[PDB]
Amino acid sequence: TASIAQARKLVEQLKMEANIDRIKVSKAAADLMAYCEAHAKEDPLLTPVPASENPFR
Amino acid sequence: LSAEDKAAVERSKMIEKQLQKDKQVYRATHRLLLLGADNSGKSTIVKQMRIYHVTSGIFETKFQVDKVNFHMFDVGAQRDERRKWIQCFNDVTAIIFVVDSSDYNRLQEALNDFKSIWNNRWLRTISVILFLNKQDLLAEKVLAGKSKIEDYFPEFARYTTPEDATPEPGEDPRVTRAKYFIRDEFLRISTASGDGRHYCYPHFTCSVDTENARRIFNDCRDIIQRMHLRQYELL
Amino acid sequence: VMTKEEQIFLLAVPCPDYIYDFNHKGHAYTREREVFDRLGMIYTVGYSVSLASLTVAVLILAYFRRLHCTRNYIHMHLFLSFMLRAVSIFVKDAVLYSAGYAGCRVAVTFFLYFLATNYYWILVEGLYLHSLIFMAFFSEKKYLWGFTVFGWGLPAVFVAVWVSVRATLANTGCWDLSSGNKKWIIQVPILASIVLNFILFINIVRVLATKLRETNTRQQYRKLLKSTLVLMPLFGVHYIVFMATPYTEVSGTLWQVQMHYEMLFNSFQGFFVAIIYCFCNGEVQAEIKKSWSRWTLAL
Amino acid sequence: QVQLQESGGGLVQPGGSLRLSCAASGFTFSNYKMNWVRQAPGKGLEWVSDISQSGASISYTGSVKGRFTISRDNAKNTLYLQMNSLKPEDTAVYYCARCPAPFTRDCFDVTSTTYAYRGQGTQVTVSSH
Amino acid sequence: ELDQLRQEAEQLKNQIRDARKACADATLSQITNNIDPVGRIQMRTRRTLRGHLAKIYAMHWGTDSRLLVSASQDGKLIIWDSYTTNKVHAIPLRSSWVMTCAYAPSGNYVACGGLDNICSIYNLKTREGNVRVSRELAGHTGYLSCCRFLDDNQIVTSSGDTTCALWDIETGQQTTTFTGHTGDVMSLSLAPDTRLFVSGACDASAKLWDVREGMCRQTFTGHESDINAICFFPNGNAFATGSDDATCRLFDLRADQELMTYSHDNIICGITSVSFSKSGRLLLAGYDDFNCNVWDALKADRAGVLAGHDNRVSCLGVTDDGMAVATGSWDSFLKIWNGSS
Amino acid sequence: AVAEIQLMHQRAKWIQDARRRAFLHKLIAEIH
Repeated sequence: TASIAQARKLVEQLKMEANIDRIKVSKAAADLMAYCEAHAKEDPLLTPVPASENPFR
Repeated sequence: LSAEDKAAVERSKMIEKQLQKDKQVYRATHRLLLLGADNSGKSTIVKQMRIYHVTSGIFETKFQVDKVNFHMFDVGAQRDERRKWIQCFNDVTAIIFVVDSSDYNRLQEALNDFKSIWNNRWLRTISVILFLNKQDLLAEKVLAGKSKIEDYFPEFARYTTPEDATPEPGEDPRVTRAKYFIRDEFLRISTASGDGRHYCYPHFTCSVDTENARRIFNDCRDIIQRMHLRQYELL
Repeated sequence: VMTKEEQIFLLAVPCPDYIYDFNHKGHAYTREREVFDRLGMIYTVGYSVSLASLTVAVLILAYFRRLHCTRNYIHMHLFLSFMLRAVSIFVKDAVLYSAGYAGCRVAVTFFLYFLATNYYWILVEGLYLHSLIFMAFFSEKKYLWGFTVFGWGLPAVFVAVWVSVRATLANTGCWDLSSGNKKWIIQVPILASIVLNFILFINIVRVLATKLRETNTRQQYRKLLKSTLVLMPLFGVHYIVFMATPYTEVSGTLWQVQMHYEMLFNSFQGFFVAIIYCFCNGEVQAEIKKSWSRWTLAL
Repeated sequence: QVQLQESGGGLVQPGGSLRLSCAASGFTFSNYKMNWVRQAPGKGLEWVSDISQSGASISYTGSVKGRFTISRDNAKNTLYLQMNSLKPEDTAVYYCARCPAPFTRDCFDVTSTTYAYRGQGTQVTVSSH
Repeated sequence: ELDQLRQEAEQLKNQIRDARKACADATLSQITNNIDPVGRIQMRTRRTLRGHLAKIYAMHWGTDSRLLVSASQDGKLIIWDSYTTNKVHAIPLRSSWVMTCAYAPSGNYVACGGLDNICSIYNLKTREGNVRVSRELAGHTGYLSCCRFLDDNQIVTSSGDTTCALWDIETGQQTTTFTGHTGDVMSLSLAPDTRLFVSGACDASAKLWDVREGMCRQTFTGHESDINAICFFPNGNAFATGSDDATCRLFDLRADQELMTYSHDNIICGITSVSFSKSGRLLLAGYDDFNCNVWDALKADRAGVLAGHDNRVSCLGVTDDGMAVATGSWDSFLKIWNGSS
Repeated sequence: AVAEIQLMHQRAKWIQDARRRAFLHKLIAEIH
């Protein structure tokens, strides 16, 4: 059967996934907040666009 | 109006008339979903309806009965997990669920599948046509007497033949009792929930009988009529 | 008959001498009102209530675009026919009450035409309901133009024929007065139509039986009775109750009760139909609830 | 991660009593419907019994009806299965399966051979020695 | 042998969980409490698309945010002009049961697929102006659930056979195969640079894959039920997943952990389609309660509700410039929603 | 017989008869 090969492949995948550098969640959250704030003024859904510029009239 | 805008408008009008013709064709044609186990005689029914005419993924068969077109769809190549793609068939006219009545061991699996498809969230308003196939095999198995349904289903010991039964004149009473026990076992599950929004049509199929498609025809007709009776709140 | 027993009775005139009464010597130089007024008030109030309910129902149905369908289109046509019938009856009452004027004939013709169209649309409702089972199921379902033509042009054609016959034959002032059997030209079709509709009703009931016993218990009979009750106003069943009664004198017992029954049931038929098919309907109530919820959330 | 661990099994004499326990973590136990599946040697998966969220509706298959009792404890977040009057034909591996969707009355792929919302299961061998 | 491998896998899973716990110091909601709340959001239906005969299953926006492609179970693929509501093309489909559709970035090709397991791509810029079947892709052993174009000659498709494929249009054969899922793969989202794509399967799992290399990078199992929809954050370092558990979850590729959870007691039905806005500040998710909810991506609060669909919302798409949001539903009506001042 | 048509015909017939009856009564009151 292929159960042994599948298990070995899963073990290898877990081993290769384990050896990765993980950034702290606080830094990633801060970066995401900065990205959202930087592009906040460019979001028509967040900031409504006047009908003069909006083509969906 | 601009010339380009006028050309766009006339092209849209042509597309609209093409869509109207397609809608007229579509409304006159009904769609059916075939379901059943591997050991069931679904392939025989499909072959009969194809020959009489009256990777791949899905198989489509077109047959015309009484100047009415029907498109029947069968699962060709899909995995055992059916919890997702079944939602694609929430608007079909009917679901023909074929059950092999000769395999007592796999009868519980058929009952579980029927209960799962009957209580599905997106299949609440879809009627299911029930075909108890392999009637001859079931009759031969009952007449043999080697295996009894009592061991598989203890409730068969206390079961009694319904008064409204209509057995074949040259049919053994034991076969009639067993087939009506299976029919009532399916009917109890069907009537356990549903509130009358969808209906079940249990029919006995010999997998070679020609009437089956006609039966579906009649069944579908009834469904449509019932649909109309649900538009006027008559049911 | 009419005011002609004085103009042509100049022979300032001695006694006729050929009449047993009116002694030859010398020379010639409440309850019905009460019942008429009561019937008039009853049917006027009923038609006003029916018109208000039907126009409210029409506005509600037209507001929601999702409800637009062939069944609702036929219901809208029936409601419009009822409203036109009520308006024509009100106009006729205003004009005739409280000599060959054009307005008299125009009002009479409009009233008769709108009544005929209302009866024909009542027939068309049952025709479409019966077609949905036998004709439509498993066959093209849309027949809106055909039913519309049958319910409008044919009543118009027969009304025009009756008007032409009246103008050619007698044309005696106002057309309210009946002259011979000419009135049957209007009475013979419409009543027959009702009979046909009644037959359809029976057939519908038969269908309403044959399916229920298939799906099964006294709840089956309860649902059948409810369906019959909600379908009775649509098919105009109450018409056949007193259709068989011929013309009767005003000072009578059968005539008075027949008139009361008609002026009550026909007046309340529109109100009952509006309530059944626009207030108790599940789809209409659900759509109204959704619209109200969206309006409250938006506000 | 949604996971279920099963305990109890081994060799059991016919006609005896056995208790199977299941501990599920990674999801709300009170929200999903629970099922028991068996895999016999040389045979495919077959549905055995199921219990709803509140335990009001509990159903069993006809093979073991009146013999196995399935219950749940939401406070301790566990599932219990009492088996009595065992038979040699019951020798199989038991899996505990979870309903694929919450707040639904239908189980579609519980008996599927590739279903992911199930535990590893435990072997129970009803043999006489 | 098998027991030792299972124990080793469990130990590796425990080590990964310990690493995730160690790298997690503060919750996302803890540090987002000092930002200004978005507040209530109200959007009106600017346009309504009518003409389809069956339920709408999927839709995709074009690059110019002017033409969109809509797929319905009636066997017709309709191109809609969002401005003038005029129909551009009505492609007849050989297979009526179509579950997904895609629009090429160049606008020259349109893809579709479904229960037939065949990816059909049509050319919209033919010499005679008549739409014809440009290419048919075969090889999947399951229903095609989602397809997305990468360029004029490459496409990435996902099917129910727990396998994703990379197809070359010129050759018509698979070039890269992605495997590792246990449940049916529902949807995938392409990164802005078209280098990585994350796909969710029906096992409460979402896996990130590299198109050029062809192996999994990160696996997230924070959900409890089958994940139906997935969207990619504009920055390309995060994504969101919606599942049947009435809960959306935000995951970060670099943090390798869930960022925020979007759920409420009043909502208990499944989630069908999710998408982000242009800036990612708002997450729009369609539910089975015949509407959609717009959640604040940072404070995990229900910013707004979009209602007006008579059936469940199946597909939700946001234009590249964020002008409007197109929501398709099973009632055969596609509605365009936008805000105004 | 249609109810509305029969009612209007009877009312018109009564009006025509009653105007004549009132004329006859007012003409014969002076005589007798």
